[PDB]
Amino acid sequence: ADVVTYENKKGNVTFDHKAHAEKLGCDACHEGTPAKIAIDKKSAHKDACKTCHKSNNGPTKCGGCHIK
Ligand code: HEC
Ligand code: HEC
Ligand code: HEC
Repeated sequence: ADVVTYENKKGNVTFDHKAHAEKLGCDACHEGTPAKIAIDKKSAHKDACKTCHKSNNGPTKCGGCHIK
């Protein structure tokens, strides 16, 4: 999908898949044929999400991802 929401206790995270793709291109996150990427607390706080944000305006602070 173009937008993915990860409902959770700390506050729902909205992942705008389309927006990220437009700015980075598919191979920024997908190796080979684009397929689903398992997202959980551990991956999100590391290489699947947070790590890349450390180089841009991307959110690294808790509230930048977790809203309410
Ligand atoms: C990192 C910021 C990404 C970029 C850039 C693109 N994709 Fe992605 N994609 C990413 C994640 C974290 C996930 C999992 C989302 C979830 O369901 O939790 C995905 C998933 C896909 C899928 C899987 C099938 C589906 O149900 O959508 C496809 C087919 C996919 N991504 C395609 C794709 C293409 C072609 C991209 C360039 C336009 C692209 N992605 C960029 C993360 C990232
Ligand atoms: C680089 C390879 C990235 C990965 C992996 C993820 N994100 Fe990202 N994110 C990236 C950029 C370049 C930006 C900055 C946008 C800009 O133009 O300044 C962002 C931004 C976000 C945001 C902030 C609000 C928004 O503009 O959408 C959120 C909430 C966000 N990213 C979430 C997010 C999640 C949950 C990811 C893993 C599924 C993820 N990002 C990966 C670059 C990269
Ligand atoms: C965006 C790059 C994030 C930042 C920065 C932080 N978190 Fe996060 N967190 C993010 C996602 C996409 C997820 C996965 C949700 C899922 O579907 O499983 C999480 C999850 C958590 C959780 C677990 C919530 C639960 O109900 O189990 C916690 C407790 C959590 N995150 C805490 C947290 C804190 C305090 C942060 C600052 C250090 C933080 N997160 C940043 C994405 C992102």
